Amino acid sequence: MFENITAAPADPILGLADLFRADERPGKINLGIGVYKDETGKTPVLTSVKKAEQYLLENETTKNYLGIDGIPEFGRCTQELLFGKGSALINDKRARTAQTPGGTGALRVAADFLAKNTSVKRVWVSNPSWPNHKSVFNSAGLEVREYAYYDAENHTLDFDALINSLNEAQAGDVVLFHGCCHNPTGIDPTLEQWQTLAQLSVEKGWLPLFDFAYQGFARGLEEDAEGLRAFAAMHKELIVASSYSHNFGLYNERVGACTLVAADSETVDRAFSQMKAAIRANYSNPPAHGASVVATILSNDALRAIWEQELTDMRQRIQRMRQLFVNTLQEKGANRDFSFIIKQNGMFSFSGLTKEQVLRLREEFGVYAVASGRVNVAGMTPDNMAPLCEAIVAVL
Amino acid sequence: MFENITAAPADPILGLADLFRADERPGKINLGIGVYKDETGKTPVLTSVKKAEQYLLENETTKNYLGIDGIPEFGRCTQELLFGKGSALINDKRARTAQTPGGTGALRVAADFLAKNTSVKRVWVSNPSWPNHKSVFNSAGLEVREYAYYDAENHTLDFDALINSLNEAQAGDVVLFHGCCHNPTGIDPTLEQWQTLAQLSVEKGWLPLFDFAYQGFARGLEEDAEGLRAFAAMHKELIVASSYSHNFGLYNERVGACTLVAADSETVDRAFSQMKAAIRANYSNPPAHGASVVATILSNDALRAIWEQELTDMRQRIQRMRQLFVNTLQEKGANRDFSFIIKQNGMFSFSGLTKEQVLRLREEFGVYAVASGRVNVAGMTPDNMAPLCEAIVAVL
Ligand SMILES: Cc1ncc(COP(=O)(O)O)c(CN)c1O
Ligand SMILES: Cc1ncc(COP(=O)(O)O)c(CN)c1O
Ligand SMILES: O=C(O)CCC(=O)C(=O)O
Ligand SMILES: O=C(O)CCC(=O)C(=O)O
Repeated sequence: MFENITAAPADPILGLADLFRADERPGKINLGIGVYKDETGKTPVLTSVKKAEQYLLENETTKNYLGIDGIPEFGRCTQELLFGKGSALINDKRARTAQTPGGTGALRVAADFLAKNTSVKRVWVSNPSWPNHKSVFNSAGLEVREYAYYDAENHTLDFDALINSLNEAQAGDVVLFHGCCHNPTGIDPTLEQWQTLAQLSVEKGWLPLFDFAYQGFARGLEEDAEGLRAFAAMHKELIVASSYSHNFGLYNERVGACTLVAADSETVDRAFSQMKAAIRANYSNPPAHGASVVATILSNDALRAIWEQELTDMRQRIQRMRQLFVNTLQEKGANRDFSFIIKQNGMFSFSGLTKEQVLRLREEFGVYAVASGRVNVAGMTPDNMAPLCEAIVAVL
Repeated sequence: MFENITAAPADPILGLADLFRADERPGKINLGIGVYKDETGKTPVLTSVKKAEQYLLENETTKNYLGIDGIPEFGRCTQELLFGKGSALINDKRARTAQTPGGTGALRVAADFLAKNTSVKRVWVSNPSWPNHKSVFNSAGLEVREYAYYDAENHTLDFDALINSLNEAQAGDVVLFHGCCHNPTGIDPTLEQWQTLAQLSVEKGWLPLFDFAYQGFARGLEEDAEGLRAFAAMHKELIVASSYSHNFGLYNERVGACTLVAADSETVDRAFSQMKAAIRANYSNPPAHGASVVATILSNDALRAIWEQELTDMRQRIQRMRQLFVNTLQEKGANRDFSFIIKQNGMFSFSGLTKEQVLRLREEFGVYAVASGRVNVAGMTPDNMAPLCEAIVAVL
């Protein structure tokens, strides 16, 4: 049966890792990683996470199954984190959260729910987006279309081409919005633009799906949800899929959630049971550890405190490196204005380099970036900053 | 879009739980659970698990992502656990394991890989079987067909009708075999019968898919795999989906594996990359905690030692209760021979009770069973043994 199964293409993001590890050159740099990396070059376990993991070690009495929607205050706490604490959505009981294996697992869970319980046939995702988006939606048997977004010339969001491609895009189509720290461009709508997209979204009849994977990495935990919150103000129905893998350093524990808001209570409950049904045939019920650690930190004011500073330090380290990258570049001879690097959010940026410049940097130097020119600013440390910039300058 | 979404039916297994919790009667009993329960009535955390969870608390330096296939020695260790240590399958490098979110996550992962990379259109499952089987295969777009298995008259495996229904069942159809502790009947093929099914399996051209959820709960960790191992002797290709949820008491950490054995190395590698691709669009990579605990136990001869005794105790507790349930029944005045309860394995048995006897038990008494008459023997304690049997005897 398996005789004539063909190989499957290497993942754009994942496969570069092997190439790196395995190239075993000297002062080599990996900017193709999708993970935060501190000044030393490692991805530690947040102190507050470690603290919550001792608390659970001492206090857990059973490892019995969670419900299909997981841990209730994990639920609550992400609802308030997304929609703010006094949200009508929460008071009116219009949203329901299911604990999922990561943000990817929430995307997929949203995908089978829509694919089997609704008339959606198509999901619009930006050009560019995170590659694994086309795949979770195609594996559910949904057509993924692309709207415009980024300007390769001006290094920006060109809103005009974005809104124009989102014309027609028929009523009852799913439009996917990255809520902040757009992977890969790091370019995000302004609060005027989000408001426009919200207004246009109810006029046109689209179903928005926020992919929220980096809350807290742009300008702060509440400011990063203004977007989601402008849309939630004007819609009846909405779907949010978030991941605690970046802001909690909880990557391999698979933590995320798929929130459903519906027009009213009765409906979010009718619709969430069919969401439960999808989970029940996908992985049955969610992994407890990481979401226990996430709910213990967010509910204890001391641990939440520490965590917020840990998030804050991660956010400012990345802001430090965006600044120092355009400066160290300007200094070493950079031929081009790279100041757009500072306008952008979260960990990633399109450096504005050619597929052939990117291979120049891998083959001749140690610099490893994704062939799209995406560089992860988290991998730059004040230590590798000068060699790296010298390599980028040598290929410009 | 969600306005006119319909309710989704209550799960056969899960929905009874609520009915119980919420009935708030006195000395009520719940045998409709699907989790082990010790003498006191609770589902503890195995000591060896807890020991391994401290070890990781101290030693984990990062929570960075796992590969898509998860932890290598988690992989290796389940390969030797399934196929024994000197297996040719292992030595020839014909098997590949991917760490999944539970046994259900391995079933579903098998289902999408087969559905999208193969010619399978159909998976044969026993009558009866675990209800969530029809659904993980149906959610991947596969036809599930049922073969015969159990004799309601004689409380056994009638092999003749099982083999006759598995006739025709076209070449390249997937057949699902429960490796031991057949849920719900507890009836399992003898090693002469497994050898028959193995022989007939290569004559006919079926693709066997073993669901292995309870290894070690029948007669012992290797004896429970002779079956799988007789089929693995004679096949080129085979798929095993196993779960560490019952034998490690690691239910809510989602621990399980999807092993793929192909005719040779190169094909298991070609095929496994498409299995990796299946995962990569489902939940992206697996939850580290529970399978770190299972790799650390199984690799440390001291902790593995303790763990094996803990499994042995759970096994003998269940064997104790099967004996004492038919005894206490004979003594309390049981009108019927229930000796067959002792022939069966692992936590479940069909008590041989009517839907209307099972509702007498719930409505009148505190006894809660699944409407199929499935009772979970782990839910019986020497303490509730007499009131329970008194109720069963009252409805006989
Ligand atoms: C835009 C986007 N959406 C979802 C995810 C998934 O997150 P997770 O690893 O938590 O599944 C990522 C992470 N890579 C992402 O970048
Ligand atoms: C036959 C069978 N297969 C799979 C499973 C599921 O295992 P898990 O809970 O690890 O998904 C069970 C028990 N739930 C089962 O009885
Ligand atoms: O490594 C992973 O599993 C996903 C990370 C990623 O694709 C990214 O952040 O770009
Ligand atoms: O997967 C679960 O949560 C329950 C499994 C079960 O009820 C059973 O095996 O009978």
